[PDB]
Amino acid sequence: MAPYNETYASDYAFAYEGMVSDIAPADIISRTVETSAGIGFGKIVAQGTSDRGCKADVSAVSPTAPPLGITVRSQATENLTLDKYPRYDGAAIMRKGVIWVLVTDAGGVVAGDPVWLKKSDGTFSNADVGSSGGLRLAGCRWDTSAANGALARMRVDFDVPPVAGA
Amino acid sequence: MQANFGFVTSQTAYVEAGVYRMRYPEIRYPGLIPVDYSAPEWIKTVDYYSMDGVGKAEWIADRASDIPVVGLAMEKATTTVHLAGIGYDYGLEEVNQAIMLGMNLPGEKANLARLVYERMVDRVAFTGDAEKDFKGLFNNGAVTAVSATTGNWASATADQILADFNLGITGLWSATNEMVYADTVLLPSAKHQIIASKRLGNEATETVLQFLQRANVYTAETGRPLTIRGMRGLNTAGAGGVSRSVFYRNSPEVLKMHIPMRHRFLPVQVVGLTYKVPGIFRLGGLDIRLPKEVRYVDGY
Amino acid sequence: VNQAIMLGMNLPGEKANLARLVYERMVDRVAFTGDAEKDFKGLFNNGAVTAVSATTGNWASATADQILADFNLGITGLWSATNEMVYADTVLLPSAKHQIIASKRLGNEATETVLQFLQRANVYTAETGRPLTIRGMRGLNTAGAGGVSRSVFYRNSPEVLKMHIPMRHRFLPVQVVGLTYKVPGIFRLGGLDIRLPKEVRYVDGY
Amino acid sequence: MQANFGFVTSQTAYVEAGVYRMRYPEIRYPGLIPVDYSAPEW
Amino acid sequence: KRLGNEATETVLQFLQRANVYTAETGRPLTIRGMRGLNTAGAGGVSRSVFYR
Amino acid sequence: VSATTGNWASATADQILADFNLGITGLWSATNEMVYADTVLLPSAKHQIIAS
Repeated sequence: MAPYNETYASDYAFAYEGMVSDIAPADIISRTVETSAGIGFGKIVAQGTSDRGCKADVSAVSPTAPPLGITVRSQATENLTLDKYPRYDGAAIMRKGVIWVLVTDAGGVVAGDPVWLKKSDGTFSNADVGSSGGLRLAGCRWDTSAANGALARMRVDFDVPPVAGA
Repeated sequence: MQANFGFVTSQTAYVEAGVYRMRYPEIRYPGLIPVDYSAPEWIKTVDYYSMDGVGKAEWIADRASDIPVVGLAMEKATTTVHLAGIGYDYGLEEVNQAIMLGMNLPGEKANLARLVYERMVDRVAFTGDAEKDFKGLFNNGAVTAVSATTGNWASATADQILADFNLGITGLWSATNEMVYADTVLLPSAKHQIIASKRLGNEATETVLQFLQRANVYTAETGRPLTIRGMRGLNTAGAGGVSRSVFYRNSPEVLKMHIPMRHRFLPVQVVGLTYKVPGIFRLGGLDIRLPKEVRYVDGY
Repeated sequence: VNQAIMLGMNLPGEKANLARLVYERMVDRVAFTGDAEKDFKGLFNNGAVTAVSATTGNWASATADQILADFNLGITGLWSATNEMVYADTVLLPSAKHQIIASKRLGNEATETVLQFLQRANVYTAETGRPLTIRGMRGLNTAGAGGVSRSVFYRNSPEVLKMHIPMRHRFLPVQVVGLTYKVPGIFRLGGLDIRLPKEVRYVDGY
Repeated sequence: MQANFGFVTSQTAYVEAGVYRMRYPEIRYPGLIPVDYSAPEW
Repeated sequence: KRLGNEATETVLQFLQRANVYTAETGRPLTIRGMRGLNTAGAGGVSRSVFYR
Repeated sequence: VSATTGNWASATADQILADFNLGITGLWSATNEMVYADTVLLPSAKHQIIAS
């Protein structure tokens, strides 16, 4: 009977942090979490050192060492970390479907835009940062107009090599 | 006065039939607070759940495959329970001197112990004790209290009375983003008298309480009736020692009191010509869950 | 799903109910507003109907004379806009304004009857004997020209408004792909259609 | 609001049977807009 | 339109039983609303017609 | 207790009603809100003033 965090919303929300939207194709890949803390749901991941592991640290990704994919919302995750994949757990990375993610940009994004990754934190945006600290995920595009700090769905394809931007 | 337990009657005297017991105020917490007793007798906490779903609808085409999906989430919350008790005792020759006068001393003590138990439950329900932090209905600190529109209701005309009364219902309605209506109103008894004894005009001879029944916002928008009650402890419960009135919905889903154990007497004990009967009772406090459906108005 | 039976939750069965709920939500949103993707103009924002302002009426600090004049302005305007041929049957008002009307007395010290005396003395109920229906809605708070409240007067007949819904929400069998059960569900409807635009009238500024 | 299908309970605790579903406004289209279902499905 | 500022049990169409014609005699008066009278006046103003 | 500034000559009806209900409310509140007054004994002259 818990009425806390009641906002009396006009209508239903759109999605959650890492939920997918149904479509026939999806590469979902099982990896093992390597970071000491968990990994959030809609997040980018790099290639681990365990030959099948992944890390949440993408500060050193390059066109030669591209990022691995994006985690998905699992909803059965050990109930000790709130919404995360705990250490030593199947990660369920996705690299082909359409997924809801979080926007980090001042002016927001619109339907068809490039997707730029900020290597410092691992956040998605519309344009390059400008100090050799951003990559462009070459095969990727948005699918929703959204403001700053809101959820937008994007279409992703990680087999296309990334592009470095200074 | 005199606890000597016996009296002397005179040859030349007249005696009235029956004894007069001192009066105490009525009990006033049935029907105004939802309580339950289904909790097991020895519990420490109570839990309850909530959940919210999410989704969107999109335009599909033939031979396509992309259809939008829905989602879920959940939450949990808890409350506590505590223990208290009262019981009586008596000596040997006291009860024996009692029985030969046809009195039944043990019964007279059990009756009054039930009475004082009910009194304790009332005080916990409607107020707080500041020992177990059992916030009551009249002083809960998580609901919103607003001041009246300059209304003292003495030397105030009927327009101000009606505006002040409807202010609370409208404010509660706007606070919940226009979804729920206040269902019950609790006023200090003095203000209830002021309303019930003031007329509506020289040509409209009728009380402000007889017209307000069928013309308040709640009974005008919908067809259901509104219930107005005058209470006893609201004379000075406000912010600066001023009258307070409460508007709320009165559903088991907004307020809740748990009483796992009502009141029990334990087997008698004997020590040195005495008889001790311990009575214990264990009940948790009042829980206001939906705090946006209870409204305080001060200054009437 | 094999894990949410351990707690007795019935996950697949909880989703179909909420899908039907969001279904009805979508139908409502299409019926009463517009999406600007298929150009389905709604009832509250159709651009072919005439929208006039109120006669200097705010309905807060406004006496009963202004309230009555403003309310009957819509009916008389609908009568004058179709060359004196048709009558408004139904009125939709913002809910706060409905409160203001239902609570405020008739400006009387004599009997203090409510303004819903309008129920028996409006133009429509006066010329004829038929009653008038007044409702309070939800999305009319800022639907006006400059972000102000809007109210609607119309006739409520199947020859003025029409919405076709040939097929209702159904569910299709379950597709299984690599430890994931994908389940579709479809429906089909047609946008709202205002055939007589002179039989719908907008009054802003109440 | 979390998404884990799990909460840690205790032995000395009484979990209530019901669940509170978050409220949303009513539907309000039936009775104001004439709709028909007579046309063929496709 | 209403009748009083404040005591208003009836509409202005009490005119039906308090006009000069229905006051001096007992016969009723017939009032009609027409269509072509919106601008028939001298300078394009409304015109009303009284006749027998 | 004394009345609330009421003489009942050159006093309007509001003062009369307030003074009359003052006794009933005061008696009720003195018994801790448990019993009301059943009978009122007024001097005959004041009863005339009220009844006229």
